[PDB]
Amino acid sequence: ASLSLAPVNIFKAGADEERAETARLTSFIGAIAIGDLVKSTLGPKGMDKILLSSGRDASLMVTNDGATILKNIGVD
Amino acid sequence: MMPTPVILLKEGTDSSQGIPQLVSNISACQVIAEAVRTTLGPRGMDKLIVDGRGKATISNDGATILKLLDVVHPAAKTLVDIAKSQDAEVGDGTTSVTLLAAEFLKQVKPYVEEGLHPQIIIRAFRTATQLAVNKIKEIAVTVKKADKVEQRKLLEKCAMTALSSKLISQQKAFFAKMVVDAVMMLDDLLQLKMIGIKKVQGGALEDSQLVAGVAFKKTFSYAGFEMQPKKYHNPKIALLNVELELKAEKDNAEIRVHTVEDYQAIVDAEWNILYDKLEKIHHSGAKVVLSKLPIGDVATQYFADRDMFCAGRVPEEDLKRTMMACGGSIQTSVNALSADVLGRCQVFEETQIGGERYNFFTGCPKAKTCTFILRGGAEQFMEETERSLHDAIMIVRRAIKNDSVVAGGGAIEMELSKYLRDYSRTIPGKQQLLIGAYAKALEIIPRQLCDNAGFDATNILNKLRARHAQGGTWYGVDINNEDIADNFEAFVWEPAMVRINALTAASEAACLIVSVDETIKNPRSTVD
Amino acid sequence: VVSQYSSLLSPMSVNAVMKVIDPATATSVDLRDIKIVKKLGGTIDDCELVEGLVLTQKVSNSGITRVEKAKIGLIQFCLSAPKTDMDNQIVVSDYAQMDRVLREERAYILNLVKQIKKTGCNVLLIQKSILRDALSDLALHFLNKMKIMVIKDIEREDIEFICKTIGTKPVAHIDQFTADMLGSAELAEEVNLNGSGKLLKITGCASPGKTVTIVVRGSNKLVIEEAERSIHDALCVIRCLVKKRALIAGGGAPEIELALRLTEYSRTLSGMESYCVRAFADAMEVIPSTLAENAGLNPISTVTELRNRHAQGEKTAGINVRKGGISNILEELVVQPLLVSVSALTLATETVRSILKIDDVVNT
Amino acid sequence: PLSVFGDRSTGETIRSQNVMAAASIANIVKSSLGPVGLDKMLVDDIGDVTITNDGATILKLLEVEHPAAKVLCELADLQDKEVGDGTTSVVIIAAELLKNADELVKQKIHPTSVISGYRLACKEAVRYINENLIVNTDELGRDCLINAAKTSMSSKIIGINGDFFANMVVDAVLAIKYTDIRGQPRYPVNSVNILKAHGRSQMESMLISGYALNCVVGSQGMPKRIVNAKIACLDFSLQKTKMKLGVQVVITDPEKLDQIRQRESDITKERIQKILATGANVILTTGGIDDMCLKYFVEAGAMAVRRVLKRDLKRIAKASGATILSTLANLEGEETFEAAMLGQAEEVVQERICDDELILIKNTKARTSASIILRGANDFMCDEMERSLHDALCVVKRVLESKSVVPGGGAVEAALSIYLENYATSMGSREQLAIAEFARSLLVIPNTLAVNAAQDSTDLVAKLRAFHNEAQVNPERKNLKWIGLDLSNGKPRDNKQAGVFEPTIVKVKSLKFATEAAITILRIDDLIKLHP
Amino acid sequence: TNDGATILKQMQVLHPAARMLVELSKAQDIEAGDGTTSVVIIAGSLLDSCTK
Amino acid sequence: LDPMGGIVMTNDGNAILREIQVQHPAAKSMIEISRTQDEEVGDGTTSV
Amino acid sequence: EGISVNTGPKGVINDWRRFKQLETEQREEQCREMERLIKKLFLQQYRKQRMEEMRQQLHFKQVFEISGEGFLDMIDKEIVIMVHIYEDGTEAMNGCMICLAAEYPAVKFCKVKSSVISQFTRNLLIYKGGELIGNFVRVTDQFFAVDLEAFLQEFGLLPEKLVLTSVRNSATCHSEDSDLEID
Ligand SMILES: Nc1ncnc2c1ncn2[C@@H]1O[C@H](COP(=O)(O)OP(=O)(O)O)[C@@H](O)[C@H]1O
Ligand SMILES: Nc1ncnc2c1ncn2[C@@H]1O[C@H](COP(=O)(O)OP(=O)(O)O)[C@@H](O)[C@H]1O
Ligand SMILES: Nc1ncnc2c1ncn2[C@@H]1O[C@H](COP(=O)(O)OP(=O)(O)O)[C@@H](O)[C@H]1O
Ligand SMILES: [Mg+2]
Ligand SMILES: [Mg+2]
Ligand SMILES: [Mg+2]
Ligand SMILES: [Mg+2]
Repeated sequence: ASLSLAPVNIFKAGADEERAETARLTSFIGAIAIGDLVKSTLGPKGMDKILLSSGRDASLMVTNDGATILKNIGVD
Repeated sequence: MMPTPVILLKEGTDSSQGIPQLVSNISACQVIAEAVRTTLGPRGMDKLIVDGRGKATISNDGATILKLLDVVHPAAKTLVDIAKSQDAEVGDGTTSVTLLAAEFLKQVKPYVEEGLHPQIIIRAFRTATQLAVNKIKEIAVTVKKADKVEQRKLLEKCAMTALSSKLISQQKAFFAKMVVDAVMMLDDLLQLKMIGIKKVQGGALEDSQLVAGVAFKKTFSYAGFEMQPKKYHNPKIALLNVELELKAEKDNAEIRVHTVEDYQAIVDAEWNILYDKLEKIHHSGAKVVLSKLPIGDVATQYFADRDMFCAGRVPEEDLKRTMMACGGSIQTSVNALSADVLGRCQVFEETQIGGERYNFFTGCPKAKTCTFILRGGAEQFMEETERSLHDAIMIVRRAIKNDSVVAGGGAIEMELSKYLRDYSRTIPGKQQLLIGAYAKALEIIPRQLCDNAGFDATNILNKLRARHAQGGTWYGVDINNEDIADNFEAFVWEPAMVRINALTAASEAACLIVSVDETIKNPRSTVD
Repeated sequence: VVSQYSSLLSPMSVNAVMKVIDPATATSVDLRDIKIVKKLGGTIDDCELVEGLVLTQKVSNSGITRVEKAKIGLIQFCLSAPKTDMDNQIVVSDYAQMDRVLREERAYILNLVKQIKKTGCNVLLIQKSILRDALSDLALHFLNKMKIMVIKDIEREDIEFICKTIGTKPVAHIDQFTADMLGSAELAEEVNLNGSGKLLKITGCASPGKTVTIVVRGSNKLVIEEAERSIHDALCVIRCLVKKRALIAGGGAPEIELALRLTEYSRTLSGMESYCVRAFADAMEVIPSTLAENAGLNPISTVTELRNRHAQGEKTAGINVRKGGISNILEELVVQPLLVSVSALTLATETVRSILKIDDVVNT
Repeated sequence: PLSVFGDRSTGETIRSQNVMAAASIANIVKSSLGPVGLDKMLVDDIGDVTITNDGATILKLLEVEHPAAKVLCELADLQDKEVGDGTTSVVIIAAELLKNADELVKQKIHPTSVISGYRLACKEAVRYINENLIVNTDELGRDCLINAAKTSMSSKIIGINGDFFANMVVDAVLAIKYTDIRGQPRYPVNSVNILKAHGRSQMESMLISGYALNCVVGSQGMPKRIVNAKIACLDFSLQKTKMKLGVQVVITDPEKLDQIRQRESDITKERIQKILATGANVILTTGGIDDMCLKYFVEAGAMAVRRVLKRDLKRIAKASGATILSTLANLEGEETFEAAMLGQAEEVVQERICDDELILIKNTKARTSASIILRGANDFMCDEMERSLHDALCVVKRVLESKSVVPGGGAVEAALSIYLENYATSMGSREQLAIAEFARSLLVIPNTLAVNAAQDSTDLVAKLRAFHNEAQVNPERKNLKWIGLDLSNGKPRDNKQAGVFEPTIVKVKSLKFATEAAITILRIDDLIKLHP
Repeated sequence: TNDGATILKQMQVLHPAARMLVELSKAQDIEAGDGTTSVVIIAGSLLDSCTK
Repeated sequence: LDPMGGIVMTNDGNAILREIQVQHPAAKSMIEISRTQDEEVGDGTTSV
Repeated sequence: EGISVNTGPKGVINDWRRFKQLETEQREEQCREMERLIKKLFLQQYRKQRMEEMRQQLHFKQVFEISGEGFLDMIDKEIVIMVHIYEDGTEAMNGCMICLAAEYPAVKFCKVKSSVISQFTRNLLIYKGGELIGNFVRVTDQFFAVDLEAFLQEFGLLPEKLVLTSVRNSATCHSEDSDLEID
């Protein structure tokens, strides 16, 4: 009997949970998305990415660095 | 009715009067009793109440359950009040009072509904209650032997009976022996504040212990504390109320100097004041220093350099308990630190208990206190263990006052019911029905015990009634054996004052409820 | 709830079943041959087993009731003015025809009623009609003048039951309405239920059919419905005796015997299937626990005593609520057909096997 | 885990809820019991006012939502239908039975044992009533009927005037007596037309030795009084003849239109000519009469009344010897009207009753019929008079049909309580408690009677119980069975001598219905209320 | 009512397994007529054991 | 002053009590008494 | 993305239906209100109307004043039903309904405010069989009881027209048990 799939509700409002297959699916989806994002910036013929900040500063950056690309993005 | 352009009372005033409001009051008292019925007996169950902030409270004590219930019915608040009254005066019977009061009201409800004058019912209740209290005082068993071993056994049995309804009933003998040991060390006033109760999470219930001394949690040790030795074999304890740190001499003090030499002199003077206090403490021969006020880092390091122990910000109650356990005196001034004002104990140790550091003062032959260190699996676990131990402690103190006991398990209730029925059989007849109703209501306790245990209540009640009528005084409900037995020989003992106060408070609550004919509720002000 | 009224309803149910089937050469019971009529008022002690049929329809012919030696006739045509199947109109262009229309309509109705009366009929049942008026005022007046008790608005679905009970053959055209198509009965009487309604009862029929009627009375509607359901359960039990004529003890005895024997059988198996069969036996042990519960008995001790008694060899040992213990129940006369326990076991196992072969739920 | 879209109350919760509902229904009507009872005023949402003491009426008018309350209301309705009296006592007894049964259940007594004890107690109560407490009315003469009527009309708006209303009721019931096949008398109450009209005091209520019609003659031309009346009762309208739906008039020669139109009314003209030529004086028809035919009736000097009620017409025809004629058609296909179809009354008049008129068919031959005209202060008072009068008529019918009566004022209840509490010592072990509680429940009637009079209910019921106990124990004190309650003075009284009687059927049916309703409610221990 | 089939059918159960149990009671009513409560109890107990 | 806009100007008891709307059932009873007295005899409407 | 959710909403079908019933009631009220709310947004001098007026006073109760639930469930169950929407020329309309109600017992004159039901409030609904047959809005543009009577009879909505008995005769309707005469 799963924690979320039970006749009695055991969580606060808004508290989710993902069991084996769903957790694996989400983890793999996130990892693959990150890897596909950073790649194509790899090797001598890699290309650059434009990062438009949504903040009030609206800072614009073009970069080929994986750390810089991954640092300045909203990840959930 | 009529509009009456200018009305008498404020708009929205609600009034109810007559027999219907009395019947409603009786029903409300029934509801309050039902809210706590199933907690009575060795088969009773706990109740969990969640407040508006989400905090739960798992409890078995009737007074606690009723207090956590936000009762607003004017008639129902009387049951909560009498439960609290019994809790304060005696400490046990907080469920029996509510059950008895509600049963009295239920028994007189049929007579109320047919228009019997409430004053008649009140007179009948008063007469029956005074007769029952006199009977209890008459048939209570007391031992006029001045035997210390017999008195100790009596206290242990009473504590065991008080404990055999809580979650610690499995270790009730061990806990009752420990409680009796605890209470016997109090000197003459049996002050509850002299018995410390500390709760430490983790550990089995059997890991809980009673300290023949004082123990309290470590209190925000400063830097250099870990360099102090953590065990002494005959320490002299300095109980102080002193702030040992560099600080302004007074809040309104001001220093006015016009020479750098005077500046240096003032700095060295502050340092010398602190070192003079510390040196006066050290030359007293003390090895452990406890202070109500903070002890600074400078003093901590100074004491560490001298192989001394220091602990500041000790709570006031803990200092008082250390005073009473070691035999010193709390000093606000260190100028005269004689040997008279210094505590003494065989062993002081700073050990660990379940992820917490505790200071232990043991080996105190002249100690007038103790300390309970309860171990449990959850916060509510230790809270309810503390509540159960509180009930046992109050029972033991009351028994210390006078060693008058009666058999429990409904035996005393059945005997009183038989006596009251026999008395009511010899009166003209208007009072006879009401006294018989009182006696029948007295049978609620064994019936509730049987219902909680899953018995067949009717057969047990019939057996008890036949046994009491044919001879036999201390026969009550035997929970384990599905049957009835002599509870006095089974060591199901209670102090007589418990039942005396229960009957008195239940009768007073019933009389107060019956005496009311009208309820008026004014409209609320400043609801916001 | 009708357990108190058992001495009245058990023989009633047995007679109701035995009066609609042949005792030999019968392999099933058609419960649609036992009509249940619910009438509010009175108590359940007033339930009856009317041999004939009971009609809720009221007698149109006011003033004539309780005809003896009735010759019931059932018609399916209409006693009103002539009307063809296709659309018809009568054109009047002269006052002579204007009077002749009424005269000839009256003559036609009178001839219809005279033909009906000539056969000796004295009770007439008229099927419900929706298109044309089934019973005109003139026809009712003529039938009343001939002393015939007229009963109209008979439902179409009740024709088969009425013809099976009384013995009447339906008539759809007046040319065929003869004496042979009349169901002779001993008495056809309309009675009142002490101010709680009016019931039309045709009791006593020459060559009676294989149908019975049970009239259920009660103080309130809910107890009446529950009495009807309980009587239906009793009839179904007797039917279960009719097919698969085998009787076993009740009182949880078959269930506990199943648990014991299936545990013993599981001891002789191996692997995981032994565990599954043992769990099956433990599950079968539930019904005796429930019977011991709800009765004030200690469930677990009672079940252990039953299991011990059955292991001793008492196949008929069961729970005795009257004595509050364990005793032989055949002496308490607690029996049920085998095709109740067998059916329940088979159906429950089938449903469990079906559910176990499910691994996902999809919302359409 | 149930996943049922609805609430669910189980066990003691639902049992106590059902007892609450039944007790509330009882307490609604408990104040309208016995001679010292008081009426209630019911005001609907639109503003209509209903002042009544009848329990069945109160329970029918009130909106009710709880199923157990609905059960008790329908129980009162059934008691009203089958008996006509005791519609409040049955509800009170049923509610008290539920209260005591639930109290027994709360003591871990199984409900099945309580139900069995209730059944045994009900059967024994009926048997004891039929064997010990019944009084045969044969030797009591006419005084028994008057006393039963007076007892039934106590606690009613016409209670004080019982001395006169009881004679009126007894005469009215005896007027409609008839014997059917197999030789027993039957009294078809509800065949007495009760007409209400405000005006003079209650003492001016009239018992018509005939029948009273709440209608008026069709036209002002016809006389309002005919001495030797030949009533002709018809069940068809007397208007211009319109051809049926299947017949249509098509004209190709224009000369026939006038003849067609003439016949269109000449048909009805000829029918009325036959009716008047037979000698008829009064014509009553359920259908209408247009002015054209009213003219024939005026010229002939005869009274014609239209839109007469069907039941009124049937009663008039039965009492006067007329035959209802839905059509004028003999067995040889002709329009005719024989003189043998005419009823006869020795006077038919139209009297003015408080600025309104109504026909009074007086002293019909071949049968005696009765009608009652009630005069009160206003409509509400007349309605309450009618309800109480119907109660009294039903009671007199019950007494005349079954010739046994029992003492009133709670004598039967107290005797039953004593006998049942004595007899309960022999049946079983827990049905002992059930029967004892049945006996205690039976005592609610004297308690309510006493408390409604602001008397000492406890002492009075204790005295009554002592009287009945001494009567049951002492062999030669069997004359104390009739000791009941005298609410005017608040002391026990010999009710058989005091003339306080009621039909045995009232008590027996009340007990049976109350027991069954209590069993039905008590059989429940779980409630599922699906969300609508 | 006390009839198991009537009780189960009267109240909506909203769950697939519960609905299959309802139809089980219906089938037992069709073939036998009584025992509609026992069959549902037996199926529930069997699945309860299936859990472990 | 009627709800229909007309004006009833009188000192007769029955008219005054007839043109008045009340909510208390006892007041309705009194109005009915006035009407009954007026219909039965036509006089003494104020006295009753 | 292609979740094809399995027993996900199933665990919350109870709450889903709990809100489903409430939204069903809300949409029922909205449908009843909105269907007419904004959808629409000498013989010549009447010699006989004075005679009709003077016959009208010869007869008293009042029209029924209805919340939204009451308006819904009064017309949902059980004849022509007239509903008058007023906020507080409504007095003349009220008087006309009062006068017409007595002479036509069949009709079901009643009134209700628009507050319990902002363009409609600032500036007569007629039902028959649960559906609106009357087609009149803002009757102020186009008065006494005869005016309303003629206005409604022009479109044939008022049923055609009773003597006054003593007070009443009927008590109950049930099995006859009428007069019977047997040998
Ligand atoms: N061993 C026992 N056997 C039977 N009854 C007992 C036993 N111990 C205590 N009781 C009964 O339990 C009751 C007390 O229950 P408890 O809830 O602990 O306190 P309170 O008096 O506040 O209800 C007493 O009336 C006593 O008679
Ligand atoms: N004159 C009387 N004296 C004493 N008791 C009476 C008298 N008249 C009636 N009673 C009792 O009052 C009880 C209540 O009657 P009532 O409530 O008026 O009838 P119902 O139950 O049909 O409304 C009856 O049981 C009857 O026995
Ligand atoms: N001139 C008079 N002198 C003394 N009394 C009078 C005179 N005229 C009338 N009355 C009395 O005053 C009362 C007038 O009542 P009235 O206003 O007529 O009431 P109602 O309209 O209800 O009849 C009558 O009872 C009458 O007896
Ligand atoms: Mg205790
Ligand atoms: Mg009565
Ligand atoms: Mg069965
Ligand atoms: Mg005057």
